[PDB]
Amino acid sequence: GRMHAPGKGLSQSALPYRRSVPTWLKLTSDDVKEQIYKLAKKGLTPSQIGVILRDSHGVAQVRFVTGNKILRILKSKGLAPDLPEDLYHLIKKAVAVRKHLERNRKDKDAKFRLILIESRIHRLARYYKTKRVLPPNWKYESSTASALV
Amino acid sequence: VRMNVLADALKSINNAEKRGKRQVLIRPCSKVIVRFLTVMMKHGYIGEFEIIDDHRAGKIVVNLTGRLNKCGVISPRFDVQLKDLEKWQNNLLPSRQFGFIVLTTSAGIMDHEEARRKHTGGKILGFFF
Amino acid sequence: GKCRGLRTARKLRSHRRDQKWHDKQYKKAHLGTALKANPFGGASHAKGIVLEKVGVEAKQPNSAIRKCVRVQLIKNGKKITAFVPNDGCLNFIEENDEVLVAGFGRKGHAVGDIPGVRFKVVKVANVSLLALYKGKKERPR
RNA sequence: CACGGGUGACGGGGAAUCAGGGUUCGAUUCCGGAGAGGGAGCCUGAGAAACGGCUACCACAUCCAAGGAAGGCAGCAGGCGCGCAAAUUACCCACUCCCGACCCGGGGAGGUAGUGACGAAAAAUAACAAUACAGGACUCUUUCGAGGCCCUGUAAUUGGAAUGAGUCCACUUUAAAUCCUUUAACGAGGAUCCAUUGGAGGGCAAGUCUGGUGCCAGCAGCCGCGGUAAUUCCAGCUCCAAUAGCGUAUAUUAAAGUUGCUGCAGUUAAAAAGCUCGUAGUUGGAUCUUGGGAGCGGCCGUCCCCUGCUCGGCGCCGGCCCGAAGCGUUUACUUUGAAAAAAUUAGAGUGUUCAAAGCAGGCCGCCUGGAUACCGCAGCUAGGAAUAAUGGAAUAGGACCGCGGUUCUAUUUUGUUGGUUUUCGGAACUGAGGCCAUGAUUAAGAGGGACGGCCGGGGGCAUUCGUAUUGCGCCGCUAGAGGUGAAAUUCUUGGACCGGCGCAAGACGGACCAGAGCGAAAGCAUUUGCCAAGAAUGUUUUCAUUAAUCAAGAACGAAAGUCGGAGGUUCGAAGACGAUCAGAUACCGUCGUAGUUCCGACCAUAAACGAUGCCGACUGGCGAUGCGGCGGCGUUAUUCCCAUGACCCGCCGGGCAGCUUCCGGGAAACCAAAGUCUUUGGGUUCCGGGGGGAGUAUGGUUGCAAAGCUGAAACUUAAAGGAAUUGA
RNA sequence: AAGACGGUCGAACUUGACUAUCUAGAGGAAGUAAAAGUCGUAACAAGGUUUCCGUAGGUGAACCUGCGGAAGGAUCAUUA
RNA sequence: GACUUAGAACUGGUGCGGACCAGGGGAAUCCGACUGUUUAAUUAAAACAAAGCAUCGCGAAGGCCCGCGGCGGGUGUUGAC
RNA sequence: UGACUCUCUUAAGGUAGCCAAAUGCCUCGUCAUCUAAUUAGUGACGCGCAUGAAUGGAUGAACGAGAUUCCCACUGUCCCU
RNA sequence: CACAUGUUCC
Repeated sequence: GRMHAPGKGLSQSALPYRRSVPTWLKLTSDDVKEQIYKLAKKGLTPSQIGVILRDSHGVAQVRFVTGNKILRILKSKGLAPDLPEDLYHLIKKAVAVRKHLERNRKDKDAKFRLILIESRIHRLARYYKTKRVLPPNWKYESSTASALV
Repeated sequence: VRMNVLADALKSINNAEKRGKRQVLIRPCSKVIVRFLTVMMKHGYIGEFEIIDDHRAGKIVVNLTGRLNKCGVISPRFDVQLKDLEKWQNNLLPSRQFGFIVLTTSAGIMDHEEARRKHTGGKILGFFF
Repeated sequence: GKCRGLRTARKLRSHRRDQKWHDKQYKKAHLGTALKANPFGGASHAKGIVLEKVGVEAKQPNSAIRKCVRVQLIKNGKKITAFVPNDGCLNFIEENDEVLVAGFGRKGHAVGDIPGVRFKVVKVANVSLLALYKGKKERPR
């Protein structure tokens, strides 16, 4: 049940019951963290560290091996980005639609599509206001959002 | 979305009772529902239930007997005084011989007879007979 | 009701307040226009002055001539085609005589065979028309 | 829901009416506010902006000698007006109290009467016996009929027995009276001492009685009757409903589950905005303490504990037991207690002879009563910790245990007199510590985001192709060619039509094309390229409640229409012409403006339909189909097979659908939702109250205009309408 | 004491504006209710041009036409 | 080192933009949009012009018109905006 | 009155609009208003001698030393000098 | 190719 689509699909991850570390994994908590610190140093959003670690490094979940999750580890060392990843990719998507709308202003379908992200951006903006991860006077401004990638 | 949890559990087992299923599964497990199921079992309205406690909101399999007519839910949870508790069961229960209105009190969750014994009111939860 | 929230009392009360105005009985009793158009103005009975006697033709299949009187009020000045109640009573009524006029019983709706008359004569010259028919009273002349 | 407007609004206690909930009213005896015709100002007085006090203006009104003076009944009466609507210009301080210098005077407050079918309570208009009869339970009699051991009723048949209404005296009553009660005497056999009000086709009880009337008079709330046999009109008989009451009008309540919180309806009867986003508003996943022990009764039922840290006595040998005071997350909610005017409401007692009423009363001085209940909603206080909220420490200014130094300070003390510093009690600050089990629930068949391979007439830009149509050029041959039901309007030796070769223009995208795909909807179909977007699937990827519906507001929005340009092939509103017809100003045919085609702006309306709002769960199967993924014999391509393509067999998620049946529902048509509904409650918007008037007038707002949004009343009407059956 | 001066409260008067209600009005366009009126026959049977909706134009009149939609249509169906 | 603005009190026979400077106003009808121009010496206007609107001709050996004349002239130091 | 119908005629028989108008003879047309009294003015009626659509029709915000009607104020225009 | 229309009660 998407909030900006009429689709009611059911496709998501399903963790196994056991929270114990896999028997094939010999990497300790700090060795996973320095691998995480290596991926975060070269530039990578916490979604992608979890992706490639289960592909090549063979870890099941970071929360079961270490004491914390991926974003929480980066927050402890201060390697987390200035603004969260889901708002960042929404602003990046909103910039691309607005950049496309500059040339193709006849694209009424793309014009309608633009409000949906700005609707979705503001929902994430006021939620992060209450969690105090953003400044209380932060506001998504469309003209100056192109500076952020 | 799923606003109330007890309402979905009670209607799911009422649909199974109308069809007459031997046992029924409800998808959420809550403390209120477990307390709700224990109220009906001491009176023998249902067969013996069990919960499947995974690492999420668990699933409850409730064995069913044929003694259930309808188990409804009252939303929202209106507070019930001791003065009009007779008025609540007059227009909700079928008769005064049977029918049970369960409602949460500070002493716990129990039917309307036991709330009269302890002389404690509270907010209504549902009705079942 | 549709909404069943625990604090939707102002939503439920406003809906019942607004939907009451769509009821014919509530809107009639709570508007100044219905009382303005009523010649009685909420009065059960009223006195008027006879200026002429009018014969009213009848409706579909049942066809006859109904005897009516054009009654002009003293309190408002309006004119009412009031109906003479019983048989052979138009000989009792005379010109320029005060009459006690009430409704007939349908409360603002034309009654039966007579088109557009909601009013009947009760007393004439402070003498009851019912006793005039019964012969219990005689008109002062 | 501010402000403003209306109020046919003094407010409340309360009244009517209801199973439950509600609706309407409250001018009116108790409380509180305002006023004395409308304002305004003031003297005195403790207390007035007093008016049975003044001062002015306004409006009304009075006497006058014409100079002047003087008034406020929304106080009791009373008069006029107004009305549908409301009493005596009576008596008295004898009760209640009030005021004064006061036992003594005063009170149109008040009490007592008069009028008074407001209304309520009690309750007359008769009863008994005998004769004829119509008969009922019994015995005889196969019926007929009999006696009445027991009766039931009828009849201006007869007979006495008892009282009131009234006449009427004595006493009582009361300030004087009056009424009631008691008391004598009268006072009723058609007990003439005479009960009325509506109706008699249905609802709705009760004549197919009699005569007159003849769609006239009229009856009738509604359906309906009357036009010469009226069960409905007018009279008579009879009967039916209530009974000193009944009828009618108006307004309200219940019936109304036709305002629906309880508790309505929204596919077709009235209805879900064309669709989407969207702040208020409303509703919101799971998860943080259960259990044990001492006792009693026949595994079950019941009580206590899992609370911590100044002052005294069962006191006992610094410690223990007990009592008292204080602090210990906050609420909503539940229980309790106080504070909670009376009158009224329910209700205890009480023979006002009963009852409405009232608070008394009963026993040979006493015994007693004059209770009790709630006061919601609001506020205070006290037990509880389920449910519903808010919060704790994760840059630690986190919680405890000792602290070390700094600043001021209550000081008890220096025997007293005086300075100082500290042990000392308090407050604050700064640094090193020790200790925590050192502080992170979950990752929702919730949501958001990332990623992988796809997928799709989704959208925009550019490019390309294909006939066909129209027009033109050339050639050939021609007398007809178009068009129709039939003809004509039209072209045609100046060569029409037709065939061939080309050229140019502008539309459109057939067959493939499907109960198929995409899109929020409108809508989307030649090839290719570019740009951005999107659903589903897969995921042991990330965040962790970020969610659902939404007024105000905003985006898109078929066709038609409008304004600027470009272009106008075909079709084609208007218009012209020829047919048809009684007429065509239509249907048919030949032309043809606007338009239909492209770009930039308006317009925001559709049978914008699934006539079916959106989110979440459950409730039978069956075969298909689209996408993605998974598994598997096998046939077939690259060929050189693994893997990828095309098939075949299944499984998974939703995507459009279909078939089927007694799930279930609905008035039915029919519906896997239109079910999980009188066994009525998952959440949240919009919207309807018989049919017209009418989407009209007016007002507001938008638009260049057309028109778009909001949106009545007067008045009229007893049906309109939906589904289904049978005839025609 | 009368009285005068200044200030304050301030009834009320004149003038002007705004607004509420009622209301005349030449002329004009509506609705409702009769008619045994006149003209035609739009719709209900394929109603003799299938019906209906949105938008424009025209016509004595119901109506007609154009464009785009819906079946509430007389088709749930038609084939390699 | 300034000029300006605001406020208060007092006061003159209510007089104070005291001379000078200095818009009468409102409601309608017809016409022309308007600014402008016009009969020097009777007509300042509704007349003319004006932007806007709609036609016609012309792709240069051409449209238009001038010149008695010529490979003469202008529009044209122009080309369908 | 008359939608309607019959009929003669032309290339069409004036459509949308407007009017006693700067356009109407009859005419001082009729009605309402403005007045005590109006051949003036305004608003309607249209059988229009002889209105009417770029020989442009209707409209008319702003403006005009353009042409008329009425009202307040103002005054020797006048009473009456 | 045209087939326009026929007041009321059971």
